[PDB]
Amino acid sequence: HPACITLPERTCRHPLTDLEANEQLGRCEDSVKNRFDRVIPFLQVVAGIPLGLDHVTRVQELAQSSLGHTLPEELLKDNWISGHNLKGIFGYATAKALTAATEQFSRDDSASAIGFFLDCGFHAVDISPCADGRLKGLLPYILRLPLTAFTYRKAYAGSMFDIEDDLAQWEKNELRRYREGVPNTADQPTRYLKIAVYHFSTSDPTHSGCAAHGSNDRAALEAALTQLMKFREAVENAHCCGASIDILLIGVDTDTDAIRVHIPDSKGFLNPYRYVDNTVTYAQTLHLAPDEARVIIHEAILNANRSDGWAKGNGVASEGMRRFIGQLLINNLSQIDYVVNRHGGRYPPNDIGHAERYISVGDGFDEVQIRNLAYYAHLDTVEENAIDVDVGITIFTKLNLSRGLPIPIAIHYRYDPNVPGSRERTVVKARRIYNAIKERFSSLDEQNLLQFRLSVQAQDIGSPIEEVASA
Amino acid sequence: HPACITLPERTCRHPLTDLEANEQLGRCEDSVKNRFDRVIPFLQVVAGIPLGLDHVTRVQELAQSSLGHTLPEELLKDNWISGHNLKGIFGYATAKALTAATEQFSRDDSASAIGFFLDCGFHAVDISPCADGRLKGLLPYILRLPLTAFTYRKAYAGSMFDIEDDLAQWEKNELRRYREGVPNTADQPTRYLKIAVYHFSTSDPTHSGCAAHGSNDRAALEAALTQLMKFREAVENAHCCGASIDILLIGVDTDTDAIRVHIPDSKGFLNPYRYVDNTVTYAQTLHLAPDEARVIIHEAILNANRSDGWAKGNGVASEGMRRFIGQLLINNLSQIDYVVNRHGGRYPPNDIGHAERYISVGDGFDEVQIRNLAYYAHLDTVEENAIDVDVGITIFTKLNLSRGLPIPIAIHYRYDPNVPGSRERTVVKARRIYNAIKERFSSLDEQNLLQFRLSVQAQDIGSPIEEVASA
Ligand SMILES: [Zn+2]
Ligand SMILES: [Zn+2]
Ligand SMILES: [Zn+2]
Ligand SMILES: [Zn+2]
Repeated sequence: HPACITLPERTCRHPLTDLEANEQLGRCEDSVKNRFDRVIPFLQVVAGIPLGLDHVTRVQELAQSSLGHTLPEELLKDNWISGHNLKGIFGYATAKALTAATEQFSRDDSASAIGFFLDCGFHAVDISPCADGRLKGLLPYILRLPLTAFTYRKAYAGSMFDIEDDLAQWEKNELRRYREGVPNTADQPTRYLKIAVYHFSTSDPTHSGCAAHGSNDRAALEAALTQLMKFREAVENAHCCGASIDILLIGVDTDTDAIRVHIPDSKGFLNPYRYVDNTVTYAQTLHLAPDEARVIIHEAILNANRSDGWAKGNGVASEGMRRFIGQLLINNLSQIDYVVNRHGGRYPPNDIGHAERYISVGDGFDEVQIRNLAYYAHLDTVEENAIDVDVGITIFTKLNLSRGLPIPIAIHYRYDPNVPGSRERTVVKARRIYNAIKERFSSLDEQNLLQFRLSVQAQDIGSPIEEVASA
Repeated sequence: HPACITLPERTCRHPLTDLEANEQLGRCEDSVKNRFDRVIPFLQVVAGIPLGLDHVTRVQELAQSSLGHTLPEELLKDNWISGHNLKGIFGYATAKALTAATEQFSRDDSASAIGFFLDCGFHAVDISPCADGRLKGLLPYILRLPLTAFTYRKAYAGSMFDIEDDLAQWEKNELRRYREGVPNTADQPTRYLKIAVYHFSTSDPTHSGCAAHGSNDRAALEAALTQLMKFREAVENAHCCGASIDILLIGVDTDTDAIRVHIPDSKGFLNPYRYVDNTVTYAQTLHLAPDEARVIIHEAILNANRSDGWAKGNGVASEGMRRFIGQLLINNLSQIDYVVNRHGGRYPPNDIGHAERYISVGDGFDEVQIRNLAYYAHLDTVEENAIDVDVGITIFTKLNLSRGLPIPIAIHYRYDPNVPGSRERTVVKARRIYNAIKERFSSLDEQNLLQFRLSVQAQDIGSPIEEVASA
């Protein structure tokens, strides 16, 4: 094991691990995944019920006791040709599992978390990981970054984030600084921070890596880094008077959830060979007092910046950037422990690759950001992001269709309840996505192999999720 | 005739008509339309040439003498079964007519024009007419508004413009005022102006009106007015601290190109029954001296604000708004004369309804904004604007397909040459539109009945148009 040397015969507990958070995060992961996974054994039972004799009450009762809810009668009308509506019941029960999980974990830290970004020199934190379900837990698990109005997470196949869209967000955010002074006034020396996250598997590099880059780790890193550079060039060249941003590249080993963070130089440039590997930091501080362990991490970040040769930079990163990076590394130590303590090593064989329960498209769920729960593609149209959609369907062809299960798809968007007509335009959008995915995969749709749930939610964190009909 | 009382026995010449402009606009209209229309008689000749006997040089010589260009040899290989490549030749020659017309009319007034907007209290002028080809000449003909960096024209079926897109433009413009002070500094009391344009036919109201609104003039007006109000509500409620815009509604009689302008009140609200009709203004000032004619117009606008009852407003429009409106009315007088002088009354029967030569989608052409030349739909995706594309195809089914002619479609976008990667993102977009229209009308495409041309052009006015291959 690359972080916990003594495994399997002795388990590591890191002195910087937040134990209560790891408990809460574990309860959340098991409970949520259970809600989805228990649908499958339930369907097997339904499938064995004899056709031809009434079994409505029998099915409704089993649903109540197995899933904790009833089913609508019209899904319990067998069709004379194909029998039980297993596809329809799967889609319904899966939508209910999502409702229950988001209601249960719906959510002070708010202002303290933005205060921390501000102090590090950032007025926004915009993060783009790969769409792969094993980065779905990126914010609450891998990085332990609290949800705030200025923390974005927009996932794309291969981390290939939308440059024009990100430019538009930069513009909106900067205008708000000028007009309202939120989260700070425009005279303050802060920058918009864009983070890209690439991933790899250390136990199965050539098969379990980023498939968008052919499981070539070098190509995945370089694509993510090139996208960051291209976004910086857009902001700098599209706007006069020294417009700029900060960039950060993070790599994730999906086997252990450990990060490696690429350290910028004093000019904000990144290098593929200049980084702190948290697996080595974990091992180097495992036997230290908490305060000493923090000093080592602070020193490891600085040491990365004194590098010459291949890793040579123009000086050290700003103090705020180095503080920010130290906190990510510190948080991530808890996550390395999380996996170690739950699995006695790396994630088990059934959780090393893709094991997503649904595809999420749109703005994503704040409430259920859990590893391998969902493949998440941020998009406003299928037309502009067709590849991200095609990659999720490919993944779900192996996961679900290979075993006769439909692909469940959650379409979800945020709106502004203070803006007249915002809710309606968002609903119209949600319904365009639905029709556009149906038209793109029309034979899958004809077989009832695509099961959709549309929803909308006010932009404030903690707002109720509002389900909307497909028409 | 509603403006020139003495027709047909005597023709009016208004003392405020700009004769040199009318001549140049007429030369432009006849020359451009000729380039396109002469393709058809040419194809008839090609169609009558015997198959089986070499006629390559014969076709190349006829093309040179009729069209002023040659044809590629591969278009002149008849296919063994269906003979001459008439659909391919049509598409090619039509794309060359577009190239020739935009090169010929490619373009001091610049700064003077923005100075006039500013003086009237506007830092941007953003205009959304209906996609209908008979509004295509709106800017250089109907309103005589010069092309500037802050003059937008974005056409939609029924004038139903994109509110979110317009919000984003407002944000970008406003940021530029704060950061660069272009076209003015943010402390200046100016506003973003949004204009919506509805249209109707006085000689055939129930058939030749806006089809998006069932040729119901009241519905067309009300929809355009509601969209303006909804855009105003978006800017006001999406942003703190007194964010606001100005709005203006303009009706056009497509038979004569005369406008009716709805006068705002002192709070900026519009009323369907409070307007100055330029047809009545033309008749009332026809026999006056220029200066007296201008006083009548200034007085007509003020008199509309005197209105009680149905047309009651809270006060008079701002002095800058009234000056702006007066200039539009003054300019439009020239256009009323243009039609009268060319046609001896209203447009002739063949030019009363739809007579478009191509469909334009994307950002539109600055250089060929001529009535009934093109149906124009502003869009970044087909998905989001499917109805605008469908309406153009419906129109061209009658115009072109009914006579065995393909529908020519020009896909055109602007990019920023100072932004690294902007050109390539814009080309990728152009190619998405191409494939998305092909897939939406796949049987038309199978029959070679959709002929496309893609192009891209740096954002500065006067930049060369760069054609781009469909793949
Ligand atoms: Zn059954
Ligand atoms: Zn990936
Ligand atoms: Zn031939
Ligand atoms: Zn219309």
